[PDB]
Amino acid sequence: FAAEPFTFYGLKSMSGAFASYGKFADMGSRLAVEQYPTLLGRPLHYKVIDTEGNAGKAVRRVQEAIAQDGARFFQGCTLSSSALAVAKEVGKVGGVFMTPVGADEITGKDCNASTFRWSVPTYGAIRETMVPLIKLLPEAKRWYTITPQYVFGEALLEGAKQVCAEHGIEHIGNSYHSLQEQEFSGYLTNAIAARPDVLVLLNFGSQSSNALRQAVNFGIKERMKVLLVWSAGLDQFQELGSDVLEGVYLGAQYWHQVDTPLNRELVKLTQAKYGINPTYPLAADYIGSKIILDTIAATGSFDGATVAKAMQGLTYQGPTGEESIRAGDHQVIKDYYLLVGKAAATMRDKDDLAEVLSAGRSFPDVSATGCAL
Ligand SMILES: [Cl-]
Repeated sequence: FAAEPFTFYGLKSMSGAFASYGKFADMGSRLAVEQYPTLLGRPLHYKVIDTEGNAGKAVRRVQEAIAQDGARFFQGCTLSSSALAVAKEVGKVGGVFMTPVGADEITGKDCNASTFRWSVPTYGAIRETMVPLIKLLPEAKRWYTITPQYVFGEALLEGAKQVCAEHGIEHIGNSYHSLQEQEFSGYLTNAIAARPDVLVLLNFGSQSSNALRQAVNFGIKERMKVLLVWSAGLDQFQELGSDVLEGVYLGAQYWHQVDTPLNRELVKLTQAKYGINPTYPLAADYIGSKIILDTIAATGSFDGATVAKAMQGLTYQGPTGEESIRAGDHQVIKDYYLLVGKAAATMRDKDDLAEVLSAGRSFPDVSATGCAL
């Protein structure tokens, strides 16, 4: 007679508009779980929960797993809305939830004892792109933003304005657009009229790809520099290709070419299991899942509250290098990157699409986050 299985739950947007993200995030968790055929002597099972990229669906599926199967350990979500909602449910039963989403609140006003987050949020993304770019481009004084009229976009814009004030450059204007907007010609001509030195795209996902592609086809790169603050890294770069990307400045959470102990391992793993290089969604869920399983293994405990406490202040090898979970706000302290798209001729392989120009840690003091644990 075998031991009772223990189940780890991946919350992934397997269907709907974010199916591609979910596919690779799921691949990431699966790689982590496969490294533990058993965990503390018990067979380790993985169960995917489809959030459908919808907060309501995420909550109901998590609630069912908690009630019916005694679920406690979760990793994933694509959307901040889903993660905020899920965080409350996991928090109520004293489980553990690690997420890659980017809303600042996850580790701020809405933090809880059960919830941890790997990605750098808007505060750091803005600072690790714009600040090093200002250093690279001392004569770039006039900065124009294009922003989705939505909470994540406004947070980025809020940050871009703080940086402009702090560093003596000029925010010369802004164009808002809806999350559904497919047409950017009008906002691009607004930018042209403003005569910027840098066009800053504060949109994200499919929309930023469409915006950037229109900007480039419009002739923008011949007139001014372009920065996409919040890019999806490799998988987005592959879709756009070097003709679009060449010379464009890009912010990202992860880059497969960075030489670190865990990244070397991860690249070998994805090459041997899927025949590809790791992308951001894959890497974020790989590490988020590995931290949880490693800490269960280290503590000898399946108790959520015990594992969560052990994760506070934990230092470990991660995809960006040596990373630590800050105890006070449950934020992973790690690099965010500024890259620039490469010219086709400088590429060594199909994935050699961008060059890292800067990497660094920008995080607020815990006392400024609103997180009170
Ligand atoms: Cl989601």
